[PDB]
Amino acid sequence: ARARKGALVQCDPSIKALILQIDAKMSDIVLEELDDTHLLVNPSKVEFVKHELNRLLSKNIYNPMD
Amino acid sequence: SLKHSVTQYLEEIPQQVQNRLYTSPATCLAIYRILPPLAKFFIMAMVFNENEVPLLDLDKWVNSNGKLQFQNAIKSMKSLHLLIPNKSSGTLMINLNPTFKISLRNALTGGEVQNSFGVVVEENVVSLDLLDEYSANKWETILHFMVGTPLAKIPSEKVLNLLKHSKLMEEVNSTGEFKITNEGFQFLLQEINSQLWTLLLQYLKMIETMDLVDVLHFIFMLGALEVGKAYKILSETQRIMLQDMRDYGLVFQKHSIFYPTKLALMLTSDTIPDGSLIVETNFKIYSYSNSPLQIAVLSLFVHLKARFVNMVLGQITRESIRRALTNGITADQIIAYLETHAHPQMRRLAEEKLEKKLELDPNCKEPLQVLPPTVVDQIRLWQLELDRVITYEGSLYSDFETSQEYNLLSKYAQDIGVLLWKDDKKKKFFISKEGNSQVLDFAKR
Amino acid sequence: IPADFVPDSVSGMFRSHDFSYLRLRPDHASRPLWISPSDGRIILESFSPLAEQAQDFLVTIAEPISRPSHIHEYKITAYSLYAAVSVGLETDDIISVLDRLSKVPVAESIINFIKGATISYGKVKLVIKHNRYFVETTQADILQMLLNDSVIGVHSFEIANESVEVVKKRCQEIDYPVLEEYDFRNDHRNPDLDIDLKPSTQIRPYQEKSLSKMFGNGRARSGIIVLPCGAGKTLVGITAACTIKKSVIVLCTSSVSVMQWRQQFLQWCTLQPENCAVFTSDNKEMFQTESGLVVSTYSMVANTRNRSHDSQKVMDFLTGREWGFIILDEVHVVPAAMFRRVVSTIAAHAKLGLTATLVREDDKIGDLNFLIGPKLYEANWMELSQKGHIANVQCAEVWCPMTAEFYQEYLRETARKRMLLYIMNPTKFQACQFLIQYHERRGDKIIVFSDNVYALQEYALKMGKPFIYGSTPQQERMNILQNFQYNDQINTIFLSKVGDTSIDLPEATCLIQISSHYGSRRQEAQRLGRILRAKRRNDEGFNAFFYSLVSKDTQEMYYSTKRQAFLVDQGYAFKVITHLHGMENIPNLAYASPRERRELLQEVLLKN
Ligand SMILES: [Mg+2]
Repeated sequence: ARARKGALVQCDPSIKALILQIDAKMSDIVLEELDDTHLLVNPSKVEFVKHELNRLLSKNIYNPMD
Repeated sequence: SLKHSVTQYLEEIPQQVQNRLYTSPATCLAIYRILPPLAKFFIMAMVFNENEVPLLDLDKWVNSNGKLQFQNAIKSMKSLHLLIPNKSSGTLMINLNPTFKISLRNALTGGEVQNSFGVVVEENVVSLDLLDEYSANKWETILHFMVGTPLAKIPSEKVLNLLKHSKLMEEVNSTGEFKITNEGFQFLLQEINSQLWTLLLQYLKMIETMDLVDVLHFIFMLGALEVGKAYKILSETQRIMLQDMRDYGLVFQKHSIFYPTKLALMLTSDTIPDGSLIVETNFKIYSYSNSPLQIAVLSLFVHLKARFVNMVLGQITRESIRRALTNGITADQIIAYLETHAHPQMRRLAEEKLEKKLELDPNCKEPLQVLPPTVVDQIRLWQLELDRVITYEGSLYSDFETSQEYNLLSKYAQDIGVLLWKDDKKKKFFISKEGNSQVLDFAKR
Repeated sequence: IPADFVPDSVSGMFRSHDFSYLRLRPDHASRPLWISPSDGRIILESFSPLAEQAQDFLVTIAEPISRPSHIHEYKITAYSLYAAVSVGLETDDIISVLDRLSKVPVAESIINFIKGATISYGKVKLVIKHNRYFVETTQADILQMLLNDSVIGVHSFEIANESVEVVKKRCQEIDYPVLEEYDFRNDHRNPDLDIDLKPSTQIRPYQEKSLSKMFGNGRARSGIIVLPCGAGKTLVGITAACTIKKSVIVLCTSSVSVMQWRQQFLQWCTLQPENCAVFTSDNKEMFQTESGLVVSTYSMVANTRNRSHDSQKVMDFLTGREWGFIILDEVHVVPAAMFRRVVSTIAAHAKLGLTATLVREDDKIGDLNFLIGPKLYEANWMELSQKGHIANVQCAEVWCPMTAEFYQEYLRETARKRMLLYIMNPTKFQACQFLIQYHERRGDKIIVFSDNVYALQEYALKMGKPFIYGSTPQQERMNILQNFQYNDQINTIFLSKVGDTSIDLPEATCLIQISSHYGSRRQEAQRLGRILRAKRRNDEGFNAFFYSLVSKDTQEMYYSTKRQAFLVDQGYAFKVITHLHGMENIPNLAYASPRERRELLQEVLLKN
């Protein structure tokens, strides 16, 4: 008896652990986890964690070339 | 697919409107130029003997080597309502469209042309210094407007409405600016007559009465016209769209006379070289092409350095590459521009090594990239590192009873084009919100 | 701007950069030169007439930014202008030649840059009158400018001889540069060391040009020469000593290497070891001939804090003897604290600093302006590669996909211990297992470099193969290298930060790396110099292989790309290896078991 609305993104183990980091540096946003290719996130903060994903790979590479 | 898009629009146009379009010799000549060599051969074979032929005679004449293109020609010929295939006396009597037939006959014989070649005034002026230069000026202004650099001479208001309403150069008024869509980078990548066809296709798509056959016929005689002469100012709708395309820079009009520039011939047909760009593992640009337009279109995705008379130089940066990717420009669009701007030395060396490796093996234990990938695959691995994800947001179910029901519901969603994701191992799939109600109704039934 | 030049609509991003205001001459076809008015960055066309003749003066007056296949990039600098006017090439002849080979009218900013690059050459000269720096001038005219400066303390005077190093910098800012051009033949007081060579040795033309660099006048011009690895730089230095023919010593901060240059020296030269001597950590016995050699090490001068009296007597003896010329090998480490004291201690009438790479972690390479002088000669890597004078090498980068568990532990790890944690991914073990299988199937000699000596021992012990690190007994080390070189059955070696240098191994042909310092461009290039001297370099079908196992999704991406960009600047791009063929075709993959991955993570956790 469980069928609840959520945003399911096909993902990777690495970006899954990045989403858990998002939870670490600001908690209780992302809701539950199914596997490495299925996580469930707050549908209000999908774009918040999308732009946080953007600054995450910005911190990962940062590609200066100046 | 340009002639294919024209033929598709003509087949969307209903049969009697098409037959109205087949009335006049200039329109029939333009359609005679559109049709394939086989269909052209069929109509010129038929036009001088008025005998309805069975299809079996055509089958006897046709050698089966060109049978596929024969079927394409007769399928377009039938679907354009230009053929009359009826199985009278059991066998398929074939007939060309008679209005098309008589108008082609009058065009070939020089008979009744009704000035569909053009309502002439024949008060010719020089076209090299007036018509070509005015056309180059106005087309330069709209080209830099489509680049994005500021320029004083903006386009007209109706073509500004074309860019606003159409998905081509989305004038995002929330930002207040015209913006480059992916469709419009495709527009930029298009050929010159391809761009003209796209402009008229959008303009005819949104224009309504402005009679449709007036638009059709007037455009076909506009393509049929020649250069540098004065002509009579025709219908009213044709006259006001004539003044409209005068504001487009296409005709030099002295407010009844008008002087059609080189662009009418450009619409009729097309026309270490220019645009041959030396690729570099150093990612430095030695273009064999210089124009203010060239610098204007290359600045969108290249850090540039300086301009010389043929070699404008610069450097590809990954910031410029990501700038292009954030502009909505496809990596396929960027690399497609790179094959349009390939260079002869690297092309010769790639052909020699292509023959050398195909002498050895087709596989070669490496991915396939014929152009030198040290410029290309560094960008293309970063372009593989451009999107590399996929996101589903909305309704999602799980843990089905049987795999057959899973495949049935998922396959049904794929058939109606509302399936976004599936996974056979997890027996889960995602569908769009628009398709939710239809999938639920199918699930109940 | 000597033009009206209404700007392009997109010339705003040409921020003082649209240089089309200056006209194109009709001689743009034959001439190759375009001139930057502000930056001075200089454009050279490779497929243009007389570019080969003009490129010599392009190196002489300008520095080369880059020399790719089609369009070379140069840049005028005051350093190379000083080198050109020290050779002797007057301003109006230089201006006439460059405008005669310039497609465009020359910018007066660059012209007056050349005019302001006019020095008092031949006007200040220090002479070492038997370990006594007498700073002469050619005229009393120099003295009136020089007395305006007051840092100090025909006409010479007292200077603190250590302070000569700093007042050389000081006279570089007040623009009266001293020159060091030894009149050894007019210095009859120092005993000459007349030693020749054999006719069987063959001097290559770039080495001949390098010998012509300090011998434009015959006086020994002191300076810098940097050449690629394995270019016979020892033989060039031996030739330079054999034409200088005076008392001379050789220095380098190592031991095994210093004794093998002693061997190489006394091999090809006609000088007997009677004139030679050696002073290092082990043995401290000198020759007593009036002229000869003490080939030695920085070790014996960099430490005087705790030395034996045997050491003390030898450093007293070599300080007492005044030498003529000195050789500074691997000069990229000398400008540190105890290391450039060798320049202050040793007084020789001519200097030369030598290294494989003139790059380091900072701009203490600019101290050579006031340490060892200008740069005399350099060779080109692509030129010697395509001429077969050095190797033609395929360079590859191997991205190891970072596994999930080591990734999440890497993210919860502290910053400087993150390095080992990303290195300990088992996917790296699997990939290098298949690669060593494929290249020993190819029969290649494979070399692994790691900064962590423990991680290098981990990889070597997992492979069941010998280990080479910084602090092992020497007899075990010579046993391993004897087995590898002499024994054909031993072929694969795991090297480290003492094995990248101090040994001479041209046999290396396939190189892999897994770890280094943050910005060790220089140490990375010293690692790559081992396979630069691969002597199988003239036959077709030869392509030496370089690999680098980098763990993905890390800032090791940034670190590796920042370190490897120096080699790209040398002209060595790295091909893509991300998905490879045969990852599954090898039947065994090292810690392919997820429980084995967990146990390896448990081991690195227990150490952590
Ligand atoms: Mg080497």
